[PDB]
Amino acid sequence: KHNMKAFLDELKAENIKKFLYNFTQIPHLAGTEQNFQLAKQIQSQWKEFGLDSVELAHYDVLLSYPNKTHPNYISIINEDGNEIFNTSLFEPPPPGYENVSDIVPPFSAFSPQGMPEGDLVYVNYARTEDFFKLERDMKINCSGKIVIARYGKVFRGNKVKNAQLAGAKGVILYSDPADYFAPGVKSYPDGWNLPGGGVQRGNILNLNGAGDPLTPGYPANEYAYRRGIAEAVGLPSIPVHPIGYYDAQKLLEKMGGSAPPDSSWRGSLKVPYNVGPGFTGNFSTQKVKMHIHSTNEVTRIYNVIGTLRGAVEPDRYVILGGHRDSWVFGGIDPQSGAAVVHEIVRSFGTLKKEGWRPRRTILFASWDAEEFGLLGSTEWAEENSRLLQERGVAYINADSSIEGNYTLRVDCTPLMYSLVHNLTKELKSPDEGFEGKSLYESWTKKSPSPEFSGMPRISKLGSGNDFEVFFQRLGIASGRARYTKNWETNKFSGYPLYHSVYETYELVEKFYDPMFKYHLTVAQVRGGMVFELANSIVLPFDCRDYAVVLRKYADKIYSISMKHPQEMKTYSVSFDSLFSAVKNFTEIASKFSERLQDFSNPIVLRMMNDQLMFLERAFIDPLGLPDRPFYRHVIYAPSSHNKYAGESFPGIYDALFDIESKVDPSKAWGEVKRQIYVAAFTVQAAAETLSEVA
Amino acid sequence: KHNMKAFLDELKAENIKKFLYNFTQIPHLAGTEQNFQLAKQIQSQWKEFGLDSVELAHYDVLLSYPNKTHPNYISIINEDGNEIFNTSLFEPPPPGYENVSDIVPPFSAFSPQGMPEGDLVYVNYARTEDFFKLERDMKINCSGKIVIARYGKVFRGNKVKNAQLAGAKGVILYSDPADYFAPGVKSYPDGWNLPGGGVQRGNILNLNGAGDPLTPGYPANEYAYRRGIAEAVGLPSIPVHPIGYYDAQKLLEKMGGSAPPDSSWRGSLKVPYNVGPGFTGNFSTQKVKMHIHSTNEVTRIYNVIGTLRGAVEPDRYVILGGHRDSWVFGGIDPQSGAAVVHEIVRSFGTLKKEGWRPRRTILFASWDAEEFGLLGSTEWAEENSRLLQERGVAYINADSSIEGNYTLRVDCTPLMYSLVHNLTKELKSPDEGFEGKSLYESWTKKSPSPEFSGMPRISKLGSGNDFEVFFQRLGIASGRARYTKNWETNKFSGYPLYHSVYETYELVEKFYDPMFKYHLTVAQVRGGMVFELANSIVLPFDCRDYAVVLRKYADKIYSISMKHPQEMKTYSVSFDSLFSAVKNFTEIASKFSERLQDFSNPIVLRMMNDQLMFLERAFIDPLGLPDRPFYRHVIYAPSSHNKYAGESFPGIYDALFDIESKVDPSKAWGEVKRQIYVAAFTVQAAAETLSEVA
Ligand SMILES: *[C@@H]1O[C@H](CO)[C@@H](O[C@@H]2O[C@H](CO)[C@@H](O[C@@H]3O[C@H](CO)[C@@H](O)[C@H](O[C@H]4O[C@H](CO)[C@@H](O)[C@H](O)[C@@H]4O)[C@@H]3O)[C@H](O)[C@H]2NC(C)=O)[C@H](O)[C@H]1NC(C)=O
Ligand SMILES: *[C@@H]1O[C@H](CO)[C@@H](O[C@@H]2O[C@H](CO)[C@@H](O[C@@H]3O[C@H](CO)[C@@H](O)[C@H](O[C@H]4O[C@H](CO)[C@@H](O)[C@H](O)[C@@H]4O)[C@@H]3O)[C@H](O)[C@H]2NC(C)=O)[C@H](O)[C@H]1NC(C)=O
Ligand SMILES: O=C(O)CC[C@H](NC(=O)N[C@@H](CCCC(=O)N(CCNC(=O)c1ccc(F)nc1)c1ccccc1)C(=O)O)C(=O)O
Ligand SMILES: O=C(O)CC[C@H](NC(=O)N[C@@H](CCCC(=O)N(CCNC(=O)c1ccc(F)nc1)c1ccccc1)C(=O)O)C(=O)O
Ligand SMILES: *[C@@H]1O[C@H](CO)[C@@H](O[C@@H]2O[C@H](CO)[C@@H](O)[C@H](O)[C@H]2NC(C)=O)[C@H](O)[C@H]1NC(C)=O
Ligand SMILES: *[C@@H]1O[C@H](CO)[C@@H](O[C@@H]2O[C@H](CO)[C@@H](O)[C@H](O)[C@H]2NC(C)=O)[C@H](O)[C@H]1NC(C)=O
Ligand SMILES: *[C@@H]1O[C@H](CO)[C@@H](O[C@@H]2O[C@H](CO)[C@@H](O)[C@H](O)[C@H]2NC(C)=O)[C@H](O)[C@H]1NC(C)=O
Ligand SMILES: *[C@@H]1O[C@H](CO)[C@@H](O[C@@H]2O[C@H](CO)[C@@H](O)[C@H](O)[C@H]2NC(C)=O)[C@H](O)[C@H]1NC(C)=O
Ligand SMILES: *[C@@H]1O[C@H](CO)[C@@H](O)[C@H](O)[C@H]1NC(C)=O
Ligand SMILES: *[C@@H]1O[C@H](CO)[C@@H](O)[C@H](O)[C@H]1NC(C)=O
Ligand SMILES: *[C@@H]1O[C@H](CO)[C@@H](O)[C@H](O)[C@H]1NC(C)=O
Ligand SMILES: *[C@@H]1O[C@H](CO)[C@@H](O)[C@H](O)[C@H]1NC(C)=O
Ligand SMILES: *[C@@H]1O[C@H](CO)[C@@H](O)[C@H](O)[C@H]1NC(C)=O
Ligand SMILES: *[C@@H]1O[C@H](CO)[C@@H](O)[C@H](O)[C@H]1NC(C)=O
Ligand SMILES: *[C@@H]1O[C@H](CO)[C@@H](O)[C@H](O)[C@H]1NC(C)=O
Ligand SMILES: *[C@@H]1O[C@H](CO)[C@@H](O)[C@H](O)[C@H]1NC(C)=O
Ligand SMILES: [Ca+2]
Ligand SMILES: [Ca+2]
Ligand SMILES: [Cl-]
Ligand SMILES: [Cl-]
Ligand SMILES: [Zn+2]
Ligand SMILES: [Zn+2]
Ligand SMILES: [Zn+2]
Ligand SMILES: [Zn+2]
Repeated sequence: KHNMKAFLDELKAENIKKFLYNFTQIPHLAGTEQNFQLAKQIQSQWKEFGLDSVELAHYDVLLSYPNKTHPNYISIINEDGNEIFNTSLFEPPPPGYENVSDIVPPFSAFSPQGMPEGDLVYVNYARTEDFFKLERDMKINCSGKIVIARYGKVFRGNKVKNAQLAGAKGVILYSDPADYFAPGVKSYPDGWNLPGGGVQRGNILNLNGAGDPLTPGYPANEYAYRRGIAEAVGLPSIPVHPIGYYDAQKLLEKMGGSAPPDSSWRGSLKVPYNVGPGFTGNFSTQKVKMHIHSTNEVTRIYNVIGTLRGAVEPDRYVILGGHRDSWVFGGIDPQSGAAVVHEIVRSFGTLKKEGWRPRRTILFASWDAEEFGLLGSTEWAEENSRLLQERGVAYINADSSIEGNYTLRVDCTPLMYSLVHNLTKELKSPDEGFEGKSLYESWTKKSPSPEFSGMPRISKLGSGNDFEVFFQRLGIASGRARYTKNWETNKFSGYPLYHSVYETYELVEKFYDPMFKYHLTVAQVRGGMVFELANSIVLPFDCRDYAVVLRKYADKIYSISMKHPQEMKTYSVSFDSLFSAVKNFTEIASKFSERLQDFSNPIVLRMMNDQLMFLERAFIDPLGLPDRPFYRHVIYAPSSHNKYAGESFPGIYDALFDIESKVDPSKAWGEVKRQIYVAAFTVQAAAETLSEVA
Repeated sequence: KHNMKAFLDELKAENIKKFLYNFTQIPHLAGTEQNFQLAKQIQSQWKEFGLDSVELAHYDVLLSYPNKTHPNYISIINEDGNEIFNTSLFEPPPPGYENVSDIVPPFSAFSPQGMPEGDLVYVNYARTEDFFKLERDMKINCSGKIVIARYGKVFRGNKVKNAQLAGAKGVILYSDPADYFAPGVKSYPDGWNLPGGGVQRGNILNLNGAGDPLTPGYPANEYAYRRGIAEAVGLPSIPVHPIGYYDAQKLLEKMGGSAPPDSSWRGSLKVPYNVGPGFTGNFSTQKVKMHIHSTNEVTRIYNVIGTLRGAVEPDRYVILGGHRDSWVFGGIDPQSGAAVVHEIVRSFGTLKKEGWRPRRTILFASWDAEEFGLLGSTEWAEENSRLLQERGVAYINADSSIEGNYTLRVDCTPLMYSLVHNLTKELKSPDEGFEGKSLYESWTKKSPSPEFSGMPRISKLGSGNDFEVFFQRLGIASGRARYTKNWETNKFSGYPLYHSVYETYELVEKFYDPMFKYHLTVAQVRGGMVFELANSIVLPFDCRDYAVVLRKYADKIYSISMKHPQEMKTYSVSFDSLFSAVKNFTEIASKFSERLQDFSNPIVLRMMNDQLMFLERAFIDPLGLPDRPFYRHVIYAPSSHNKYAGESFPGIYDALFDIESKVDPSKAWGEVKRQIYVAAFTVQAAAETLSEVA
């Protein structure tokens, strides 16, 4: 038989291992010749595996690279101008790789050039609330200063935006062991911990969904008109560089001024963690100086697009996508994910050679330049927007398969909650102590839902990965899944060797998943979801699950507003219309489910599958959110304070944020009310797409 | 049998006459109690006629009305301040109506209040080129002056915008007999000509598709948040009033200054048509003074929405819509159209009571507040945007059925050219001398195509009527049709009694269409188009017809650019990518037609009908045109100089318009190139929706 169980049984742990090894021997940086060569390999093997067509789609986008003969580094300089201390030029390469070329040294992609000189201020994680504490409560002014911040808690792009608006003239980012160094485990190569010479690469853009900085709205094709650099989207205006904790100890050990305001400002190093500004008396005339010479340039990138045509609904698309570009070797991020995609293509191809086809079309993607701002996914979606919005059923992401070995992590649209629950009940747990039990049972036990007994935790989608254009711009139902670490004990700053040279095949095989059983479990979840979405006669979305979280989100935003009872009376601020819309959605969705359970008629079937497909689409507002035109979904956007986190009713949340500080309360509460109107209308319009059509 | 011929044969001239008489006995001004009463009548009769459901949809929108106890008028004042001349307070009412109440006096809807005083300048039709001639060639400065302009050639809203930007402090509009008074025909009530006391009402907004000035983007429902007046869309900033040619002769007869620059500036009255500024020497200290006291206020309006459910594709919508509100009696505009809609509903209802249903759903609409800015259609479409864009097949408009008695006028999307040609070949000509001939033959003979021998003229859609939100905002295929006057001899300023008290039932029955045979022909065209669109198994759109006009539009915009050969060399301005896209569209559309002619399979059928439905939709750009976010179609927009006229490749046209006057040629030619990029990309993306889907 050709059913889901045939599909699932053909996947093998041993194939995923082989592919991960094949993908991680050399660096595959976006825009380099070796990442083009890997794209041509993937295209050739996806055709051999059986897909009906496989093509490269290329784009010419803005990337960023260091200057090979003019290295980036930081100094302490004395009164006379001698550089008495210099940060490293490279990470000590790991055992066996000490002769590999083309390892890009640590840098912050898209930093402007400069050589600023001045006094240090320590700003903790550089969050919005950390700058409020500095300027409002401690009275410390960052204008004209170089800020040093530890990585962790929020996207590094938001840290840089926050430092810029406080008037900083440069930023220094470092990894503190309190966040990235765990209890009793050794540094690479003896364990999975971060060494004092290790450094986290990463871009520092604020794109808010735009894609290529030079071509917002349109694909970066051969005849594209480009903005000049000064009008480009999302570039930072001050120099930025990342360092390891050996180098950071040298820069912090001399800091004077105010004490840390409390113990949540202290890391793990043997230093006071004083806030500054400047150094203590003996070294009060010393200074910090940055040297940054990176350049921005328009470089070609390549997506691989494979197609497996549907037998019945060839004009309905189910997409499995993940990126292929890496900062260095990509042992976890992304090749642990791309190796799983490779095995999933191979199994669907096995079925196809025996004569099977799915009901709906499945599209497979190897994205480029994800690490430089989701550029490959976003340019392809800009090019194909009209097809994706009238034909796109769902998008399943496939970056890193593991960031731990404790239990499953799922973030998705409410429309897939029921699909995920049913599929994980039919899968075996790979966890020790759950031999012979379901993945549902082990996940539910190790990661309980906050709200409901006997259910597992499923989070909201945030951003910082390739689903952003499909979900928050186009309104296609999306999901992602991987193995992760324990929720208690989790500091939410990532795995220690994230975006480092130490992130290798050996990291994975020795310390994360020696048997490749977690990789295999994640391949069954991602591939099982794609199989049901593309083969089930009725789309596997449950509209009632949207109705439950919308009531939760409305209670939450109402409670934020109720902290200001006098202003709600003065300006006549009512949430009545939002709760009314949510009630109507609950009722109409309940009636829709009853009709979906009663009906031999394919037209009623296409009609009702189309109501299910366009329900996510219904939450899109073509005018976008305020000042963020490419974030169009009214229920979900990336937090304005942290691109990695999801925010619910983001229009209303942002109109309410820090409202008590605004100068014209009347105008600020007018905008709250406008955002309440937009959200009520949009929820009611979404509900009406599920009424009888005529 | 229940086929198109049964439908067409059930329509009767005598029914249309009766309904026109019923709709034109009293005024039906938007927002008044009598227009609400007519809406309740229409709803009740559409249910009796057989429709499955009929509902009122109401909205609270900004309208404008004069002050009953504080009349608008204009004066000539002397040195001492005595008003030596006063314009009329009302039009002399016609025979038999001299006791009807609630006739709104002449006014310009949405004029601000004021009483400005100053010297007159005559500006011809107040077009863009007339202000260029005044300021650039004649050196006459309109700053601080009251301008007087004749109606005709362009939408009165564009005239007011042009006067404002020249610095005028008020505007006076009048009807000149050279435009609105024809050869050897008598004034009402003895003929169809305009009397010297007649005046044209009309709004003077510049909405650019927004709808209700207070709620751009969202419906004006019960909980809507409203902008304050100062942030409202499209309101004029100087007082404006309309007058008849007796009053205009008094204001022009004393004008001094420069002579008219040529005979195209002279009308028909016995005056010099001097441009000013001010009066000749004897009366040089006299002045003109306006008195305007109209008020803007939020008023409820009511659309009637009738539904006839489809038997096979109930989730596909074919819409027949036209307005019901009138300035006074609405003898032509709009009730000559609404009476035709009434008879079309009655005939479809006859078939339905004998057991028939159309294949697709048909929606019938009686719009409100069209005369105040397309407000009823636009608010309903804003409310129902998600349903209309995923389910809307086509929209057929139904305002005035006659503006003449010479031949047919059709303006529509290229996708309906073939449908119109085939339907008119099956219809009888009502023209004298074409007894026993087809409507196609008489139309083709009296109104030949400019391009192709043996074909009739079909124009581009412009704007100034209720199709604007469906076509240029949402991208639903649209069309309109009516009887009109002879193309040569046509001055393009409208029928003489347009928006006047003299526009009555008697006007129509005595001078336009005594037998109601032109009304009947127009009902067969509008109703035949709706019948084919809603019942034909394959949608009746031909994509190849889009491919032919796109090449024509590309040749046209290229020729405008080639007037500047040195600048095209300096800035490397190429149209190669646009011609490449148009070539690709021609080829892909040709292959699509071949597939459409070969295929018992309903899924292939739904798939291919969906490619035909979404092809118009494919020309929509979600970011809109520059500064006009609600004009989203990249091929067609209303002219920026004349809302009534259509412009092709409007992004490029406007970047090129008057480019030789721009201060920074480099920036101006950069924007031309950007607009070439957007148009090529959009044409190619549209073509790709017609490729095989997988
Ligand atoms: C959720 O669904 C329900 C449908 O079950 C929907 O109910 C609607 O609520 C509005 C109230 O905002 C109703 O509007 C009324 O319509 C009548 C005519 O049918 C009008 O006469 C009413 O106007 C008068 O009263 C107002 C209120 O005091 C005055 O301000 C106004 O000036 C008038 O004097 C009023 O407009 C509507 O009829 C119901 N529809 C029903 C019951 O079918 C509700 O709106 C939905 N929620 C959302 C957020 O959409
Ligand atoms: C209309 O349809 C045709 C399809 O039949 C489509 O043709 C495409 O044109 C572009 C040219 O803009 C081709 O792009 C090339 O792709 C190859 C790889 O396949 C590249 O190597 C080429 O790049 C090199 O050469 C460039 C030109 O000098 C250099 O600037 C560049 O730096 C490289 O050195 C080039 O990008 C594309 O392959 C064809 N596709 C085909 C034939 O399948 C055409 O674009 C369509 N028109 C529009 C407006 O879309
Ligand atoms: O340009 C961009 O938008 C992103 C490009 C690139 N993307 C990327 O590296 N993404 C990784 C890592 C995303 C960050 C992350 O996984 N964590 C791990 C913790 N997980 C969560 O915070 C988390 C967030 C939302 C959610 F619903 N569940 C868990 C994290 C958080 C804060 C700081 C540092 C790392 C991924 O999605 O796997 C980058 O972030 O530099
Ligand atoms: O607010 C709005 O947008 C419009 C509200 C109202 N709409 C209205 O009255 N529309 C009428 C009249 C439209 C104007 C018109 O028909 N002509 C008659 C000449 N016809 C054309 O110009 C024409 C335009 C385009 C085309 F493709 N074919 C003929 C005209 C033109 C210029 C000045 C005065 C009148 C209609 O569409 O039947 C108004 O214009 O005040
Ligand atoms: C990764 O696997 C690929 C595919 O097996 C290897 O590429 C093949 O290499 C052999 C020997 O050089 C050639 O005969 C084929 O032409 C290649 N196939 C392709 C490109 O599809 C590749 O060498 C492996 N890489 C590593 C680092 O082991
Ligand atoms: C997940 O599984 C449940 C339980 O099997 C499915 O719910 C059942 O669906 C059948 C078929 O329509 C109904 O007759 C039952 O009454 C349902 N049981 C319930 C709601 O308790 C559910 O549909 C599945 N979810 C999917 C496929 O998305
Ligand atoms: C226009 O036609 C309508 C419908 O025939 C007339 O309205 C009806 O009037 C009669 C007599 O007053 C009543 O019995 C009905 O209740 C009305 N029907 C409705 C409102 O649907 C109306 O009087 C006619 N108007 C004119 C001006 O002749
Ligand atoms: C208008 O009428 C023409 C002529 O009847 C239609 O074109 C024919 O359509 C049939 C059925 O598909 C073809 O087999 C013929 O070859 C066509 N003749 C041609 C193209 O010369 C045309 O389709 C009609 N237009 C519509 C329905 O929109
Ligand atoms: C790299 O640095 C050198 C200076 O040592 C400079 O001349 C060269 O142009 C730089 N490369 C760039 C900017 O690409
Ligand atoms: C740091 O580098 C600079 C430039 O190469 C050099 O002049 C200086 O001596 C170095 N300082 C130390 C302490 O090594
Ligand atoms: C911070 O310092 C600079 C002056 O060097 C000044 O422009 C800014 O206003 C200061 N802000 C304060 C003191 O709040
Ligand atoms: C893998 O599993 C073991 C078993 O608990 C755990 O102690 C170890 O830390 C895990 N490895 C990683 C990288 O978390
Ligand atoms: C109409 O005019 C009178 C003045 O004669 C004024 O008092 C009244 O308020 C006006 N009505 C309005 C502005 O609605
Ligand atoms: C015009 O009207 C005003 C105000 O009613 C009046 O004072 C004046 O006499 C009138 N002028 C003439 C010439 O009738
Ligand atoms: C028109 O007149 C006014 C002065 O009253 C002036 O502001 C404007 O610049 C003038 N324009 C000219 C003379 O071009
Ligand atoms: C109606 O038709 C006659 C016949 O040519 C024509 O002379 C007359 O002017 C027409 N009426 C109107 C209003 O155009
Ligand atoms: Ca782009
Ligand atoms: Ca509105
Ligand atoms: Cl992922
Ligand atoms: Cl019309
Ligand atoms: Zn990644
Ligand atoms: Zn990454
Ligand atoms: Zn009208
Ligand atoms: Zn009108």
